[PDB]
Amino acid sequence: EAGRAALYKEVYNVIASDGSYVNYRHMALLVDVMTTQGGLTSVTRHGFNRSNTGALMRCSFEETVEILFEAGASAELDDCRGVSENVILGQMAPIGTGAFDVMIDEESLVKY
Amino acid sequence: IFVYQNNITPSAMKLVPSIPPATIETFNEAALVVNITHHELVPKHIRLSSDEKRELLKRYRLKESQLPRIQRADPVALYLGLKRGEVVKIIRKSETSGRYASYRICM
Amino acid sequence: KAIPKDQRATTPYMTKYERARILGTRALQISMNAPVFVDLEGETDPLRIAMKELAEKKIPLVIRRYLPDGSFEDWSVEELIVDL
Amino acid sequence: GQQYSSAPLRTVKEVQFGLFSPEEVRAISVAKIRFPETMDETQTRAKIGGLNDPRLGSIDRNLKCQTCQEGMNECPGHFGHIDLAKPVFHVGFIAKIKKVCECVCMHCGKLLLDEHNELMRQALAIKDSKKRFAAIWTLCKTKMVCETDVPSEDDPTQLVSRGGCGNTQPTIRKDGLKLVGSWKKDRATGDADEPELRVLSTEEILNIFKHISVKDFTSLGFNEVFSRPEWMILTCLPVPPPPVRPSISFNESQRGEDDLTFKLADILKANISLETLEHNGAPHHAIEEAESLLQFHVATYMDNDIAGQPQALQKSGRPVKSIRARLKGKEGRIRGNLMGKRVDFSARTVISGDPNLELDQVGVPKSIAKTLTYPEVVTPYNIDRLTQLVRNGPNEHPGAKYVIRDSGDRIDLRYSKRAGDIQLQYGWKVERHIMDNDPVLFNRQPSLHKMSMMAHRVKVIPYSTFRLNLSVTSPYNADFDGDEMNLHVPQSEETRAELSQLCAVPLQIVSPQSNKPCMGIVQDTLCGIRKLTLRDTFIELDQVLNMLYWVPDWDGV
Amino acid sequence: VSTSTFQTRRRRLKKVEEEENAATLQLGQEFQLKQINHQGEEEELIALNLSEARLVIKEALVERRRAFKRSQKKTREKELESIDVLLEQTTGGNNKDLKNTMQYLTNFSRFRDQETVGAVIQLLKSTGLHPFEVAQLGSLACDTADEAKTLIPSLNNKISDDELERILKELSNLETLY
Amino acid sequence: MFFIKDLSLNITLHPSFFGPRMKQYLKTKLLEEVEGSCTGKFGYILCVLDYDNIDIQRGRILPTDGSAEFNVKYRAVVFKPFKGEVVDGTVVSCSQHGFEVQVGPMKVFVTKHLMPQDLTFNAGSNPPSYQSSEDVITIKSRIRVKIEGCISQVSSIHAIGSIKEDYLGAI
Amino acid sequence: RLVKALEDIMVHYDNTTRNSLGNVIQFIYGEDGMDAAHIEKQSLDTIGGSDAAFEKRYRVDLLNTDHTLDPSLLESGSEILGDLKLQVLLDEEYKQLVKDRKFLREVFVDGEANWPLPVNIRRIIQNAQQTFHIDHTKPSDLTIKDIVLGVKDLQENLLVLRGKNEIIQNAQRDAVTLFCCLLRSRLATRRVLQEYRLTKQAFDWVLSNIEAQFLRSVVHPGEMVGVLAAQSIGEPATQMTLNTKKVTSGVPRLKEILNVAKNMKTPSLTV
Amino acid sequence: LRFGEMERDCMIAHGAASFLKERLMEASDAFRVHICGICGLMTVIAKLNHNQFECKGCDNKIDIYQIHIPYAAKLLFQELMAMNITPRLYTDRSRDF
DNA sequence: CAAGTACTTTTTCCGG
RNA sequence: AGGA
DNA sequence: AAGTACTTG
Ligand SMILES: Nc1ncnc2c1ncn2[C@@H]1O[C@H](COP(=O)(O)CP(=O)(O)OP(=O)(O)O)[C@@H](O)[C@H]1O
Ligand SMILES: [Mg+2]
Ligand SMILES: [Zn+2]
Ligand SMILES: [Zn+2]
Ligand SMILES: [Zn+2]
Repeated sequence: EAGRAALYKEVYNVIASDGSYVNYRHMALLVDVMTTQGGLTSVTRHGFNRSNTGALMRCSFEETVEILFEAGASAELDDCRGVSENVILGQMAPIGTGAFDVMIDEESLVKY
Repeated sequence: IFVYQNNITPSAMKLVPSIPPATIETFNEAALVVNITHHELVPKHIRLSSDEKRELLKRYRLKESQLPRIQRADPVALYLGLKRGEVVKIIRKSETSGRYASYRICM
Repeated sequence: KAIPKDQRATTPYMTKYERARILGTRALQISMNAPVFVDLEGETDPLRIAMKELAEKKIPLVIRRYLPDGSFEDWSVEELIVDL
Repeated sequence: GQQYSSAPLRTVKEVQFGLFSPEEVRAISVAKIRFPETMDETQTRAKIGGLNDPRLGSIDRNLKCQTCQEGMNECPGHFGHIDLAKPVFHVGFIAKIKKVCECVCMHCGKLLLDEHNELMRQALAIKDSKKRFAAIWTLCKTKMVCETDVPSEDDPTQLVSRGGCGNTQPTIRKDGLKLVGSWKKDRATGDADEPELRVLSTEEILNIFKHISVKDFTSLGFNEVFSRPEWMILTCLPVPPPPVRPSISFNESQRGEDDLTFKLADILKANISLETLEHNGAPHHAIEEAESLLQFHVATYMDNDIAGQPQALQKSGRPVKSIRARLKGKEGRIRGNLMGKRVDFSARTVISGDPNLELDQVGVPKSIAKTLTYPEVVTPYNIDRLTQLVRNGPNEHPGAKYVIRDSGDRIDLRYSKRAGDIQLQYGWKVERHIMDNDPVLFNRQPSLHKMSMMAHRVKVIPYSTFRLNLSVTSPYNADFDGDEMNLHVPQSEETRAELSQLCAVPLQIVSPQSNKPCMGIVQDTLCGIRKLTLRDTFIELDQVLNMLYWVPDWDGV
Repeated sequence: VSTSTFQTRRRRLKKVEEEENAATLQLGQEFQLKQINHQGEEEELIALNLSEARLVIKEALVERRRAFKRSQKKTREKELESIDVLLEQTTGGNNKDLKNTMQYLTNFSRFRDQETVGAVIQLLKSTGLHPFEVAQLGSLACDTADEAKTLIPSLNNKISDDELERILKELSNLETLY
Repeated sequence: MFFIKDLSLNITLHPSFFGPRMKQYLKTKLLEEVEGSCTGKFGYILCVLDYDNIDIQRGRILPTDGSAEFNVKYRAVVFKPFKGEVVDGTVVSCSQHGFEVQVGPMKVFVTKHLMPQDLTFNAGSNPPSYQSSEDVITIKSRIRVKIEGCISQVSSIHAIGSIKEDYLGAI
Repeated sequence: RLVKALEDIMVHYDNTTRNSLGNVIQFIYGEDGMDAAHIEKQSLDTIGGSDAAFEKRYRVDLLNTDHTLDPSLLESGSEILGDLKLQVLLDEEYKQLVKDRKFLREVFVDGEANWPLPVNIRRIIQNAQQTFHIDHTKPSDLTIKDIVLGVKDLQENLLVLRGKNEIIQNAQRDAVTLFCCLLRSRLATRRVLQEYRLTKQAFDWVLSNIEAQFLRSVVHPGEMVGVLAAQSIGEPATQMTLNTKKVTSGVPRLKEILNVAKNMKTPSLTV
Repeated sequence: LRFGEMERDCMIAHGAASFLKERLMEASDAFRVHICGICGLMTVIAKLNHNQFECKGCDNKIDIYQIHIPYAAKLLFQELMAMNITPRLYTDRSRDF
C-alpha cells in the first residue's frame, strides 16, 4: 500500500518532469493495475502477460506461438471475455456499445 | 510472538508449526525498532471477520480470487498477523474523493 | 438468472453507449423498412426518425445491462432518462 | 457473396484448447497422403491421390472440392493425415516432454514423489494447473529413485509400501531434438565413477507416458480428454489443406507450390525412407539415422528457428518458412492479420488546412467520393432519390457504382446493359457515392490517442487533397508539410450512429487525458485575435458591416 | 434452425454411448421417466394411448380455430370426415403426417369419449408402471394376461398375472362401441 | 407411445415484421417449421399444443443486422417409434418381398421371412395378397406388427417389423 | 506495452473497474467515479487562510449583536436575532465547516487549495446572478432553514454508487466526501448572503443545477479506462522525444518504472 | 489501407464496438465456417446445396452450426491444428463466472 | 549458492 | 531505396 | 545489444 504510493509518486514525477499534466485516475489506474496482483507486476512479457487472463488475449503480445503451445498442453479454456479474443473471432466486443444487449418487448411494441 | 535478537537456528524454527490450533510468530528485534504503520505512505489496514468478508463478497458480487491481494509476508500483514484468506480494508486519502476504501485478500 | 425490477441498482439514466446503440439499432431497423412508431413529420432519414422515436420515448427496445458476475438488470428506453 | 446455409448461426463463446489425439487425426482426415508427388498424375495436369487433393481441398478454381461439392470460396479446406513410421517429439513440447520424465518413473510410469512426502502433498495442494506442475517438477527432479517402501505418515520405524518398482532413475538432458539420460548406477557402493549413457527413444517415452495414471498426469499440467501426455509425441501427422499451403500457379504450365507443400513432401520422403529401411533388411544404425532425419523434418516444419543450428534452408539459400514463423507477431497472423488488418472502404491523400470549413467537416476530393461507396437500402424515404443516383451512373458526382438486389446478385451500373432502365425495388441496396454530410473516420498515424481518430462530416470538394479545419490540427498532431492522412467509410446505419454519436469532432473538444480542451484557436487566428482585441483596434462602418455578415449566426443587429 | 429440448446435458468431446432403445423400457436420452418441463420443475413422461392422443390433438386443433376466428374479427366414418375438415381450417395441409395420424387414431381408437378415456387413465395410472407400458395397455387390447405380458414384455414380473387379467377385464368393459 | 414433449425453436424475425401482429407471425412461423416436422431426436412432430399460451420471450436484437432472435418455448405431440414396440396398423402395399403397413405418421414394412411359412405370396389377386392356411392379408387389411428395427431417415422414421411371433399377425 | 496490459479494463454497471477475469482493479473509477472531461481545477476556500479569516467568512451567530446577519442581507434579519433553535443550525453548520478544514489539511498536507473537482460551482452562481438579476442592495427571501437545510438535502442526491446496504451506502459516502467539502465551503449561510446575495428561486435553481450537472459528471459503465489511461500516459511520453540532485528522468526513468528494474541508475534516499 | 493494431486501440478507447467489428469483418476477411458441436473443429463437410451436413469422426449429422469469423482466424485455426493443437470452438458455456 | 547459458520484443502508417 |  | 529468465556448476 506504501509501494503503491511510491509507484504513483514516481510515475507522476516522470510526467510532471516534462511539465505536462495527466489526471490522477490514469496513473492511479496503472499503478493500481501493477499493484493489485499482490506486489509490483512489471508491464513486461514476464509480468502481466504471464498472468492468468485469456490465451488468445495473452498471445496477441510477445509470446505468441509459445503461449499457444502451453494452451493446448495444459488444456486452457477461453473465456472470450477479453477485448482481443473477440477481435480474433470477428465478434462484437463486450465494450462500450456492446457491453449490454438490446431487445424488443412485445408489450411496449403493441402499446405504440 | 517471539522477539529474536540476531537469529533463530533452523533447529528451533521447525517447532513453529508443531502446536496448532495455537499459532507462533517470529519477529526480529531490529525490524521492530521503528513502527512501519506510522509512516506517511502507510494507510489504515483493518481486519475483517468471516461475517464482514462474506458480506463484502456478497455486496460486490465477487469470488475470493476477484479481490485485490496482499502477500502473507507483507510488513503490514505480519504486523496485524494476517492469516491466508483474511481480508484487510484499506483506507487511504484521495485527491479525487477525499477518502477511499480498498480491500486486499491475503494469499 | 436475472434481477427483479424492484432490486435494480444501475444508473437510472441512459449511458452515452446505450443511446448511440438504440439510435443505431432503430435507424438500422427503420432503414430495413421496419415499422416507424411515430409521426414522420416530413422525416426521410432513419437516424433522424430514430432520434424522434427516442425523443417521444416510443422505441419498443429493452437494454439488458449485464453485471460482471453474470446476472443482469432489464431496462427500457421508456424507463431510462436522457441527459445526453 | 457466400451462399445460404440451413445451419443455425451462432457465436464462439468458448475456445477449448487441447492436443490432437493420434486417433482423432486419423478419423477427421479426408485423406492420407501417401505421395511426396505434389500432383501431376503422370505429368498430366490435375491432382494425385497422394499430396494435395487425394480428397483434400481444391486447386484449378474450375474444380469443385472432391468431398463437399462447394469449391474455392465457401469451401474451407479438408484436413489430411500421414501415419509416421516411428514416433517423433513435437518441437514445442520437447522440454515439457523432458520435464514430465523428470517427474515420473522411467519403468512403471508413477510419480517419483507422492502424498507421503510432506512438501509434495503441499505442492499438490496448489490449485493452478501450471504453478502446481512447477512445484511438482522442482521436487521430483531431485528424486533419482522410484520408491518401493516409504516411512509412513507417522513413524520412521514403520516403512510402508506405496507403488513398487525399485528402479534407479536417469538424469535426463537434451541433445537438440534428442533426449539423453545418465543413470546414477551402483558398482561396489559408489559408481559413477563412469555411469550408464543411453539415449531415451521417442518410442519408449511414448510408452512410459501411456502408463502415467489419470490421477497422476492430471496432478501434473495435463487433462484426461483434451491433453494427455502421450499426445505431445506424434504418431499421426495432420496434413493441412491447400488454403493453408496455396499453390500460387503463375501462368499455365508452372506449379508455384507453397513452402509448407515442400516441407511436407520432405517429411513424406523421410518417412518412406525409414518405413522401407525397417520393414526390409534393417542395417540398424541406418534406421536410428533415417529416424533422427524424420524427427528433424517434423521439427523444422513447425519451427525452423531452433537452437540446434541447422535452419533447414530451402535450396535457394533462403531458410524454409516454419508454421511458428507464420504466426509470430508484427506482421504474421496474430498481430498483422487478425489484430490489425488491411481494409476496404478506405482512402489516403495529402492534407491541407482550410479556414472556411467547420471544425467537424472534412473536405473529400470529387474522385475520392466517386470511388468510395455507401450501401443504401431502397426505402420509400429515398426510393425516388436513389433512382436518380442510379440514373446518374458511376461517373457523375452525385451517382452510384452498383445495385445489389434481394437476389444477392451485384448489378454493375458501370457496364450492365440495363444501367439506364433499372427499376429499383424495396429492400435492394444502391451502392451510392459518398455524399456531403456523411460520417467518416479521419485518422492520422501514429494514433497514440483517442483524439487521433475522429468522426467528420463529408464535404465533397475539388482538388486532390483532404481539407480539414485548422483548430483540429492540434489533436491529429499533423502539419501540412507533405502530410498524408487516412479516411474510413462506415457501412451500417448503426455504424454511422456509432461514429456521429461517440466519435464526432465536437465531442472530442474536452480531453479526459488532462481534463481540459484539446483543440483551440491557432496561428493566423491566435495572432490576429490578439491584434483585433486591444484598445488601439478600431473598425470603420464599411468593414464592420462585412465582418458581421461573415458570422453565419448573426442576429441582423 | 431446428428444435431442441430442456435436457441440457453438456456432452463435451466424449461422443458415445449410443445405447439402443427397446421395450425393455430403455427409451431415449430424451424419453426418461424423469423429464423437466420448461417451467423448470421436474415432471414425468407423458405417454398417450390411441384415443388419449386423438382427444389431445382434436382438443388443441379446436382451440386453435377458436383463436383463428377470434383474431380474424378485426360416429367414426362421420368423425373422420369431421376431423379431415378441422385440419383444413387450422393446419397447413402440408402436414400430411397429422392428416394420416388423425385418420389412424379415428380408426384405431379404443375409447370414443374424454369421460371414458378419463376412466381408463385412473384404472391404469394406479398400477405403478412406466408410462410407456401404461399407454401400450390402453393403446392395444389383449385377453390372456400373457397376450399383454408378451406384447408389452416390459411387464413380465412388474405385475400379478391375475391383477393384469382384472385390469384387462375392466378395460374391455370400458371399450366404447363403434 | 405418442408423447407430449416440451420443445424450443429459435426463430429470427426480419425487422420489417416489428409490428403488433408480430407474436401472431412468430406463433405462425413456429407451426410453419415445427409442425409436420420429423427428427430422429424427437420423432415425428405432429401438433403444437395450446396455441394461445405459446411463450415468445424477449427477442435479442442481432448485432450487425436488424433481425431479432426469439427462443420460442413451446409444447407439442410427438411420435418416436421404438424397437420392440408392438403396433397395430393397416396395410398399404404388398410385394413378393413382403408388405408395408401405415402406422400413424410412418410406414413399417414386414419381409416374407418376418411372417410365418404358411402365409405365402399370391401375385394372382386384385390387388396382390399374402395367403395363409386360414388367413389372407391384402391391401386394406388390419394387422398387429412388432417393430424389430428403425431407420431414422430424412423427414420420415421408417421401420422393419415382425408378425412371425405369438399374438402378432392379422386382427 | 501499457495498452496491451490495460486493454481489458473497463467500468461495469456496478461502477467497478475490472478486467477479462473480472478481478477488481478499483472499486470506483479513479477513487471518485467521475468521467475525466467533467472535471475542472476548482478551489477549496475552507483549506487556506488564517484561522481568524475563516471565522469572519463562515461564522453566523444569531446570539451576538455584531455576528448576526444584518437585515440588509435577508428579510428575517430582525426576527432572526437570538433564536437558539436556529443558532443550533448555524453552530451545527460552523462545526461541520471546521471539521472539513481539519480533514482537508489531513489530505492536502502542503495546503494546496486548487484541486480538480466536478461541477464548476463558481460558474453556476456567476450564471445564476445574470439569470435572476441579483441586486446587491435588497434583502434575500431565504430563511436560515432554507440555506442550511437545502444544502444538507442536495448532498443526499449527489449519487455515484446506487445500492441499498451498508457496504455500498458507506462507499457512496466515501466517493462523494471531497466534493461536499467544496459544496459546504461555497454554500455556507454567510457566503450565500453577503457574497452571492442569492434570492430564494436563484438559490433553489443553483441547487438543482449542481445536482443535475453533478449527475451528468459521473462515468458511463462501458467506458474503456484501460485503453484510456494507457493512451493518456503513452502519448505524453512521445512528446518528451519528438521535442528533445541529478537523477535519471523522463523516457529513460519511465522505462525503469514499467520494467520494475531492480538496478536503477540513480537510487536515492531522502531523509 | 491498414486499420493497424494501433488504430484498433483508439476504437476500443471510443467504445465504438460495432464499428471496430465492422472494420475487421465486413470491410475485410469475413468468412463463414461450419463447426461441429461435439469437437469444436471445422471438420464439417457441409454439402449445403443438399442441406447435408456431417462431421465424420464425430459420427454427427445434427449438432452443427455456422459461424462468421475472419478468414485469418479460419487460417490461424487450421495452422494451429497443422501443429497438433486443437482450438475447439463452442457456441455454449460451462464456467459461468 | 555463483556465474553460466538461453532468449525476447526494440513507433505507426505510406516505390525496384 | 524513401516519406510524415 | 538490454535486460531478464532459466537451469546448471
Ligand atoms: N518517425 C515519426 N513517427 C511519428 N510521427 C512523426 C515521425 N516523424 C515526424 N513525425 C510527425 O511529423 C512532425 C515533424 O516533421 P518535421 O520534418 O520535423 C517539421 P517540424 O519539426 O514539425 O516543424 P517545427 O520546427 O515547427 O516543429 C511532428 O508533428 C510529428 O508528430
Ligand atoms: Mg508534418
Ligand atoms: Zn471442401
Ligand atoms: Zn517405478
Ligand atoms: Zn466433430
